[PDB]
Amino acid sequence: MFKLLLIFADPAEAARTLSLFPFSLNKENFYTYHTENVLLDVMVLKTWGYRGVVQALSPPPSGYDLWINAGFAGAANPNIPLLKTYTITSVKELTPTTSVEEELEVTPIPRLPLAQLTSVRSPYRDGFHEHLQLVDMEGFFIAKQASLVACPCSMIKVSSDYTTREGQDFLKNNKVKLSQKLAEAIFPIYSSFID
Amino acid sequence: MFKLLLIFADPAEAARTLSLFPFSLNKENFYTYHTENVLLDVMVLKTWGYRGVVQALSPPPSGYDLWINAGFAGAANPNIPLLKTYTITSVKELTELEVTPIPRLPLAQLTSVRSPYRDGFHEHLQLVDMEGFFIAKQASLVACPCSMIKVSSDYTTREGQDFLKNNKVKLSQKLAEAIFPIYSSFI
Ligand SMILES: Nc1ncnc2[nH]cnc12
Repeated sequence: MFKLLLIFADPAEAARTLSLFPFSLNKENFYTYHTENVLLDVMVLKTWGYRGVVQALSPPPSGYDLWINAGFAGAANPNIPLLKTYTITSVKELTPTTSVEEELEVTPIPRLPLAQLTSVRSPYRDGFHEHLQLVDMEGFFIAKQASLVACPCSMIKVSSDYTTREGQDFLKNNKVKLSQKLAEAIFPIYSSFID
Repeated sequence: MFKLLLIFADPAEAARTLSLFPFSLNKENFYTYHTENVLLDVMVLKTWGYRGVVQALSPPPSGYDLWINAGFAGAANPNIPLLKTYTITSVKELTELEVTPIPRLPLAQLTSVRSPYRDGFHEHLQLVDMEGFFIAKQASLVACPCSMIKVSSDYTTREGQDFLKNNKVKLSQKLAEAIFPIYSSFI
C-alpha cells in the first residue's frame, strides 16, 4: 500500500486539490482519503496566525513513501510566464542578512518542466534578479524535514506573481486558478501509483 | 479553443466530476468552466432515460467539438467486474451507432433500454444503460463526435441496484478520474 503525503503551505494552495477527492478530517485534525492500494493524506502548514511555525512538521510525519509539496511561487525572472506549473530540481534557503545559503536536491516529477526554487522567510517584492527563478517560503523547510525520515520529496510550484510590489495583486486575485493548476498536476501522479 | 460537452443523467453520477473544477452555474443543471484553450460544459439531465435526453438535448446544442456521456451502467455478463470504468465502441437500442473510444480505457459495447434491466445474463449483452443511444443520436444531428464513459455499477439481476446505491460515491469518483485527464488532453 502506497502512502502519499501532500503538503501545502496554506489553505488557498490546498483548496482545489482538497476538492478532487472525497477527503475526510481524521481525529488527528488532518485530511485523509484512501482507495485501492493508495493512502492520500493532506497537511496544511499555516491555517492560523501570521506565520508558520517549526512544529508544523516537527517531528516530521513518519511512514509515508513520498511527500509532495505543492504551492505557489513568485517568479523573479521575467522569462518565467505566470500560471505555469514546474517541478523543482533543487531548493535553496537564503538568509538575506548574511547571504548564507543551504541547498538540497529534490526529486523531479515526470513530464513537468524543471526549475530551481529559493525559499525565503519574508515575501519577496524587491524586484527581478539575475540568479533567481522561483521563490517561495516553505519549500526548503519541507525538503529538509523529509530528509529526517529518509522519505523522497518532490515539489510542484505554480508561478503566481512577479516578485514586485505591483505584481502582488495578481496573486491576490487568482488564488482559485493557481490552486487549480496544482490540483491538475497532482492527479497524474496519484494515478501512476494505483496498482 | 476546444469545446467539450459532458452529459450526466443524474446529479449523483455527476457529483464528483463537478468537484473537479470551479464551475459556474449558468442555469439549472448547466455548469461551465474555461481556461484559454478549453471550454468545458456539463449538462445534468432533469430525469432519466430517453425522456430526459429529449427534454435536455432537443434541439441538440451546436458548436462543441466533442460530447462525452458519462454514467453508471449495468453489467449483463458475469465476466464484467463491477467498479470498472469502460469506454464504449458501439451502442444499440435493445428494443446501432459507432461511438468514439476514449484512449487508455477498457473497451465495451453498450445497450440502451427504456426500463431498469434485471433479466439476468441470458443475452449477448455487455453494459446496459438508459441514455447513451439517445445521446449518440442527438450528437449525430449536429455532426459532433460522441464518446462515452460507463462504469459498471450493478449486475443486471434482481436487487442488483443495492451495489450501486452502496457505492455511489466510489462510482461517481471513478467517472471523475476518467474525465479529469480528458480535459488535460486539450491543453
Ligand atoms: N441495470 C441497469 N439497467 C439499465 N440501466 C442501468 N444503469 C445502471 N444500471 C442499469
